[PDB]
Amino acid sequence: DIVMSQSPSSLAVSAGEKVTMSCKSSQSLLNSRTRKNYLAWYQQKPGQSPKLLIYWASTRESGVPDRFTGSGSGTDFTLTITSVQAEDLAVYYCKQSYNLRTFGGGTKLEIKRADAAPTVSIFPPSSEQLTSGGASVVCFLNNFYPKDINVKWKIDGSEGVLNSWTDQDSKDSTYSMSSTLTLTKDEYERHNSYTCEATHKTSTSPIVKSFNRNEC
Amino acid sequence: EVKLVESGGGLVQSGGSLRLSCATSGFTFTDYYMSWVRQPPGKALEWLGFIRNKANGYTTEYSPSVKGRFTISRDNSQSILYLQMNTLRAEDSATYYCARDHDGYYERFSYWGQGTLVTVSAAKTTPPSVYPLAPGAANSMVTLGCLVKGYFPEPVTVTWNSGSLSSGVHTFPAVLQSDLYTLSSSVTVPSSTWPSETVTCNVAHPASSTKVDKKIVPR
Ligand SMILES: C=CCO[C@]1(C(=O)O)C[C@@H](O)[C@@H](O)[C@@H]([C@H](O)CO[C@]2(C(=O)O)C=CC[C@@H]([C@H](O)CO)O2)O1
Ligand SMILES: [Mg+2]
Ligand SMILES: [Mg+2]
Ligand SMILES: [Mg+2]
Ligand SMILES: [Zn+2]
Ligand SMILES: [Zn+2]
Repeated sequence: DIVMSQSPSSLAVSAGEKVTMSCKSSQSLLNSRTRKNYLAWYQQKPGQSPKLLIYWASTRESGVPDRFTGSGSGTDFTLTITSVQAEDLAVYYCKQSYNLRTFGGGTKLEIKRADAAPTVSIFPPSSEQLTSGGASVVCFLNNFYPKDINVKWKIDGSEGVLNSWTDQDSKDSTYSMSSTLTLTKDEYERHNSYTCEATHKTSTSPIVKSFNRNEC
Repeated sequence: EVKLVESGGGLVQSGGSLRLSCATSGFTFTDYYMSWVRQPPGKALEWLGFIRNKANGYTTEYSPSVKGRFTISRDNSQSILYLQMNTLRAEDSATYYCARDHDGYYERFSYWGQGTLVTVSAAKTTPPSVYPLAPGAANSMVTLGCLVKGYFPEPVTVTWNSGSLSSGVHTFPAVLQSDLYTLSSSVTVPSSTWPSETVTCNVAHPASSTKVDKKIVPR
């Protein structure tokens, strides 16, 4: 069958630096009739469809930046990105069309940038939720780098949580995370102080955001 | 302008069937092979099959992963591509894309649709509750949000001010917890602009045909 394999699985590169990624096929993709390699590269940015970048191994599609170059032949192929930009964050797939079609497993390109502290916001439950008998408390930790972050919830001073990270931002290369604590209304109404505390490598001091039910 | 648009995705039970469509314009449809490609959430693209062009008699080919279970057809009068899926299983849950394929000359998929999400599950459709996130008691900038809680299946769409607020928006990927998804979206604006101007999140959950506008009101 034709097995397509890519390397690395993932990597991170700083803007302005060079990116190199590899694609191997189990059979030569060099078509003897046309003497071209039937190997294409696609870029898939977060939440978007794949977009054609390169085909016949080295032909750059119109509208694709000069910084993307495809190379190689037979069983081994390379996509090179020079002077990588923040917007280049994506999964990159190679695909053979020598015999039907088969995609590689992809390479995830992340962007390395300077450490950045999160901006933290806390939100009390809405009255339209409380009327239903539930109480969700939400904390947004926005625009930070790197991705690893710790969130603790404290209720009346002591430590049902959904955490979600965004994909990296295409413009500033930061991450954001939402943490949701869900309680029953009966439990919510027993306590006064609700606190989310974010600890990130950017400070030894946790960022603490809080509200008190009596001040609502 | 080339357009490809998939439709027909949604929730179906294991063992069930579903047919997807892909409407096209902006090119000579019969000149082109057309492929279907799927992608399970967070996983790689998988080529499924193609149907050839007029020159090659509109014959079909399939990955062994789906041969005998999926069928590709095309309406050449209307420039529409179809995928008939039978005996669906958990592993078929994925975004399905149509892609314009070979023309006899170029080896490339030049264009792809936006994709349509198929969920194979016994779970019921459940519309979201949508709750505003307004600051408590608590700056140059202000951050607001909406919490889109307890829905099934994916997806939902979230916009702010009918898409006029796009900068400074973050939508947090849905997380599944005890059989329902919850997602949230944040928007950051200058505090001189809210609450003096209206900020509203617009939420749609196609499986339940839910449409919600939730104005973010100061407490
Ligand atoms: C039009 C015929 C073949 O094209 C496909 C196909 O299976 O339909 C699709 C193409 O993307 C590519 O995979 C080619 C494959 O390269 C075989 O194509 C050639 C060849 O390159 O040798 C080209 C012309 C004739 C054909 C066969 O000998 C007879 O149809 O081989 O296949
Ligand atoms: Mg941001
Ligand atoms: Mg307690
Ligand atoms: Mg057969
Ligand atoms: Zn207490
Ligand atoms: Zn055949």
